[PDB]
Amino acid sequence: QFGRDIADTTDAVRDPQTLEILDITPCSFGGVSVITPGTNTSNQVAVLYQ
Amino acid sequence: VLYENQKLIANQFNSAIGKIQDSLSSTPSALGKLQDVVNHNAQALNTLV
Ligand SMILES: *[C@@H]1O[C@H](CO)[C@@H](O[C@@H]2O[C@H](CO)[C@@H](O)[C@H](O)[C@H]2NC(C)=O)[C@H](O)[C@H]1NC(C)=O
Ligand SMILES: *[C@@H]1O[C@H](CO)[C@@H](O[C@@H]2O[C@H](CO)[C@@H](O)[C@H](O)[C@H]2NC(C)=O)[C@H](O)[C@H]1NC(C)=O
Repeated sequence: QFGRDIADTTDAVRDPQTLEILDITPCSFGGVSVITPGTNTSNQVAVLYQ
Repeated sequence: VLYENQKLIANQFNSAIGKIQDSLSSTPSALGKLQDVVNHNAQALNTLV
């Protein structure tokens, strides 16, 4: 009905309506990072997604 | 003592280079530290998940 991996999590599953194999992968996420020259110099900032 | 046997020490250096080139791939256990740290990180991630 479903598969697993080394992490023992959900990565593949069989739909209960048809016979087509599906795959489960989480979408894009991560910790946001910031680059700034400091408040004493300027105010422009460069936001970064890691 | 350098220029008395310059050809001899050049041949010895080439032989040592060939010997270490053979010995780097002679056994798969000559890089134990990198394999150990990689396996330790992989096992830490595996027990974490
Ligand atoms: C569950 O019902 C759906 C209804 O769409 C079935 O899907 C159809 O099944 C017939 C019979 O094989 C096919 O000829 C159609 O092409 C299918 N349609 C689609 C959109 O897939 C499905 O087979 C049924 N499942 C079970 C286990 O009975
Ligand atoms: C000093 O040692 C080197 C290496 O052990 C000797 O070089 C070898 O000499 C023999 C016979 O002369 C050759 O068959 C080998 O091919 C040489 N080896 C290499 C890597 O070239 C050298 O002859 C020795 N010198 C003295 C004065 O004993």
